[PDB]
Amino acid sequence: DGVGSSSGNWHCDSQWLGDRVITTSTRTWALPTYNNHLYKQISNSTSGGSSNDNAYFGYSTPWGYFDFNRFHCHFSPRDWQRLINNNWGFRPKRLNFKLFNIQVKEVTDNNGVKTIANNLTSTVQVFTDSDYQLPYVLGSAHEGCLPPFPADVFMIPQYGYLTLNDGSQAVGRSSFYCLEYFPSQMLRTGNNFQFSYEFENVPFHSSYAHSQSLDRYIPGPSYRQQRVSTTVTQNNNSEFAWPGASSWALNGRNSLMNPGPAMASHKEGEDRFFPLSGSLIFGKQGTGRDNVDADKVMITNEEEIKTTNPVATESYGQVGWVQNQGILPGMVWQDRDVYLQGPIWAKIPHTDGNFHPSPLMGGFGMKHPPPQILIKNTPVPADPPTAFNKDKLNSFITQYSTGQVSVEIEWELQKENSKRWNPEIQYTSNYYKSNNVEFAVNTEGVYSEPRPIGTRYLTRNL
Amino acid sequence: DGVGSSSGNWHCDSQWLGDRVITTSTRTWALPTYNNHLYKQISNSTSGGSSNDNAYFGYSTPWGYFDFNRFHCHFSPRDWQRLINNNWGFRPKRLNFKLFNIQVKEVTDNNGVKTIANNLTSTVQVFTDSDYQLPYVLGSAHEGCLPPFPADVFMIPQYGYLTLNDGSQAVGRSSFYCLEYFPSQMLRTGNNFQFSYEFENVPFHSSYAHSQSLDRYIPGPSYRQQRVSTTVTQNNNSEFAWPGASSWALNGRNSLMNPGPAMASHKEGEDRFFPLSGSLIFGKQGTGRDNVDADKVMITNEEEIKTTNPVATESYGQVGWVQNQGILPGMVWQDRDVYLQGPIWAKIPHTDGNFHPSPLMGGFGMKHPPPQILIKNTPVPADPPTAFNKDKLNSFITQYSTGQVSVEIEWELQKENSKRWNPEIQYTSNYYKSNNVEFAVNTEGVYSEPRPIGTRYLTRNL
Amino acid sequence: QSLDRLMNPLIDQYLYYLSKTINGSGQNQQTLKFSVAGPSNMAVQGRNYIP
Amino acid sequence: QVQLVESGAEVKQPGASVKVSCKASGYIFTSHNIHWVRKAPGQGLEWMGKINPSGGDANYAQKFQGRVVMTRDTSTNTVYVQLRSLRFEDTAVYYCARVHDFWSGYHRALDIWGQGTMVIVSSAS
Amino acid sequence: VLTQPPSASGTPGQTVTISCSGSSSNVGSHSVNWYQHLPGTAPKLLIYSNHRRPSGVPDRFSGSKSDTSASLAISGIQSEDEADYYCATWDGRLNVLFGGGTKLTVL
Repeated sequence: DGVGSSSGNWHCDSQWLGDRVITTSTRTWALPTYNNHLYKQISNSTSGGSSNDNAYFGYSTPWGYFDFNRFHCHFSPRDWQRLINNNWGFRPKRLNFKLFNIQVKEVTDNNGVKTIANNLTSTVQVFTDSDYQLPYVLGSAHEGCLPPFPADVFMIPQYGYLTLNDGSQAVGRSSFYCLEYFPSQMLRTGNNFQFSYEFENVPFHSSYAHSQSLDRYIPGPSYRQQRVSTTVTQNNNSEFAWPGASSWALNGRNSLMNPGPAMASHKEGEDRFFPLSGSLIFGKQGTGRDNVDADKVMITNEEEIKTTNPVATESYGQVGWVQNQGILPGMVWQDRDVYLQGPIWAKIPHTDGNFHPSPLMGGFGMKHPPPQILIKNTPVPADPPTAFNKDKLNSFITQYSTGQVSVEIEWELQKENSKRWNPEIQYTSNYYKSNNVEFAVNTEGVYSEPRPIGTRYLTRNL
Repeated sequence: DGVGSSSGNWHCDSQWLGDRVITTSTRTWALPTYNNHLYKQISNSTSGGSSNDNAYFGYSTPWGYFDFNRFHCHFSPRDWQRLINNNWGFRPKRLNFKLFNIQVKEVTDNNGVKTIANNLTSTVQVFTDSDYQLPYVLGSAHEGCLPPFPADVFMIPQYGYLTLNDGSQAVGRSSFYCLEYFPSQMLRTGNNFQFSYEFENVPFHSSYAHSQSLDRYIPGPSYRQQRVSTTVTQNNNSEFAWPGASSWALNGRNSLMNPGPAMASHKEGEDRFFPLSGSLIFGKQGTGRDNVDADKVMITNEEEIKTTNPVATESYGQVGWVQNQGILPGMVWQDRDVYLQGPIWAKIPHTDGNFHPSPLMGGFGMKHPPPQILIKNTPVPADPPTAFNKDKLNSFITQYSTGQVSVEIEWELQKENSKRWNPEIQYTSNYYKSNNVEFAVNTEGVYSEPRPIGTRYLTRNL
Repeated sequence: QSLDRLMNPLIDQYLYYLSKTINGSGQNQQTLKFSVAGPSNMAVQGRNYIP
Repeated sequence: QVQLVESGAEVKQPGASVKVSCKASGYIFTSHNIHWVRKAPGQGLEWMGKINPSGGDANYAQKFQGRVVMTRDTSTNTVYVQLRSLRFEDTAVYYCARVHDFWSGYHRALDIWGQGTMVIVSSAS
Repeated sequence: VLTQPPSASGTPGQTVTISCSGSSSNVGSHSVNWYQHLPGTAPKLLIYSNHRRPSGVPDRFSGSKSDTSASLAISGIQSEDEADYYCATWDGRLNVLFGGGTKLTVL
């Protein structure tokens, strides 16, 4: 409405209603000025990697984009307990997203100082791709999620995209999207932006671990993985990190199999082996970027599916051994398990055909998944010179813009109907004392998550 | 409405209608930005053993809260004098809270001089826990109250809370409450905030001294204290302050019994003996934080309750002596007096049982007292780099925001019917000339209350 | 939480609790000294309820 | 381990200004304030004021309210005091210390100090 | 600003009570802390708050604070201990106020 009247209010709650849930979440955000207001081009060379595998081409744009794709954004570690213990599965229905209280600050840099002052009149552009015209980056499991802990204030990630390439050079088919050619909304310090969405009907996610093994039909497909041991004396003393890994190949470039079709981590009872590329390995809090050693990374395991899906370090059988196996008729399998830190959706690529589109890293695969939301600051040009020059203006006022962001998703649940007599496994905290509360802020002030959380606890008859 | 037109008006008044009262109060509050917008864990381990009973664990959030819980935030010393003299009993009915004229500031320092400047757009968050989901900290008689004197601009206290621990280390049954997790209205320089609440039915506070001594049904319960004689020579020459405590112990941890069950401070005629932890002890204006002389502090005394309640420094009876007596059938007893400086409501804990919940410091025990009202500045981040960063933003603009607060509480009164022929005891100031009128500012602008004021003056027949 | 620790760890009470009965080691040293019950010392704060 | 590092010494003749640098290594560096204590020979410690790390705004002292200027930088993780008008009177060893709360909201003290800094001010070349 | 004695005697094996005095606003409402300073080296925080000693500090050092006046008394002295001491305090705006140089002599 106006300068002094707040546009929209902080909403962060969970509302547990019958069979369905509503998790709203809010965050605060600052948006810098990316790429100095310039669409640019990037290859491997500008990055400097000379391999063919890592060759790429594409552009990197000013526009920012929001990513809530990760569970830990919407669910608070309480719920994701109450969510898993009590339920045989779920799926989303409706996601509602708002954005309000824009503010624009114009940084000024002096000889030794830079003072921040509001530029009331300045604006912020925002739009959402509802026709899925742009490339869709949310399916790569990128960084830049809304933070898990609401009092955090998260920086918005840049938007760039890869297109077709031969070496670092394009091909005529490689295409270049200019986002400014999309209609968007312009927000001064008083306006807000909100829309709603409807999740297209997907299978419920299956949260449960079969009590009864399949052989007590046939198990599902398998693609082997080199078995690496967290006891580092057991592992062969050779550089098998790259050569050992299985890798699906395309267009003459070998891409590691990450993680690959859902398979069990290890034979029952051996917990120290894991697929080399098979399972997601989340970084612990405080972990650096490069060459980290073992304890700084949590490692998920798929143990709950060891009944149906074959071990990823084992051969599917004999006929001579069979290292890979495609789908036979009459197979059964279960997909990979969604984690508190893991993704929520990805976009089924647009093809003439595909099989069992639900993505590998977990989550709900969709042919119209929730639109991306792109944002940028409409650049204020610095003073022009009094006599015309055909050039585009190369000097701008240094700004960033901050505000609030809030998102409300409605999850739907499936109750536990079991007549089992003896009690279940339930996920819980460990009463025993510790210098810190798990899943809570330490003395330093940095929020840490100790452990992943799977969704499979209750059991069903197979 | 807008930036330039005020969001409220200044009401401080009291309006005496029949048997009920409306007492409104309005003060100014400045709220700084605590903990750099960072929730953090607090515990004292100053030694590997630390302190037996002084060890604690908890968190310290940035939110500030409003404490009006004291009587002298609502009453002008006259309106109190009018209240105690003419009335037997009273009790709150409804409370109205209005919070208006938010004014946000931005502290920017340039070239060695720091200059404050209005930041128009920045917002302030506030909410009232109406489900009593947060820890209730208003019950502990903490400082940070609204100031007694309307012309005093005051500062808002910080909200942090404690939880279960063993030593200085927590245990899984601790819990970490994020306050960001509740829905909270955001306010800019134009908005206000208001809400009302209905007090649950509480027995009147009985303001009167029985005129008819109990022994002329057996007197109420008693838990003995040590006896200290204000005249020092009378006291034993030893360090008996802590050794001679009256202390109930829980989970291995000791707690001094302060004030303990309501008991008359001293026997008839002996006024120089107070019980050690028996009385509330209020400090005079300007009293030092530590080791202040005996006469820097005011000592409440319950002479009025002596007729029914047993004296705090003498044993209850003889069966050998009986030091601590429970509840026998047929006891009667009186409450602890409430004072002008002393608290109003203190929240009843939630248990499976309790007995006579009226809280030991005085006031109105309420399962559902007035909610907390939590407040913080929407964190506004300093210019984030153009290069995307995974980590959260650690640098914010300095800011604080100020404005007004009003509260209006409806008290219901109980008139004096007494048939007494001879005059009552009323509380009146002394005519004797003095350098400064009691209960008013001295020559530096320091509003100083010379004495506590109890509410028990009129009398009744037992 | 627990019944003794219901207090707020950040903010001193306005109640004063006697902390010393003597000045120091010696003779005729009786004295009174009062102090604020505060987060520094939490064992002595005046509390509402008792187990 | 938590550490604070002043730069090397300079020698600057009256009327010259000298900034000093303090490197905060081993901590968040925005949650704690940084106080500048000075000691001129035969004089007690003296407090030039503090900067609020994340805030960027400083609180100077009564005596030094005019001359002293404080600036900081998060990227290089260092903070600067600039004494614009050096005099013979202003000859001292400069310290940067940080407030450290010892993991408690209630307590405040300057736990970590830098190795040191000395400014020799005299017109004589 | 606080007023404390500038020169304080000492002898091996003797405690030394170091006095500091201040107005109610400056020290009454604020906990004094003591810093030990050796010339040519950075100051050390002996006592933070009225009666507490940091992990680094030795058992002998202590602290006794009362209303305005706030003292310090150290035990089992050495000339290896002998250096300059300070009385630090916080006002309402939290300006830090140092009392003055008190340096010992051990002989």
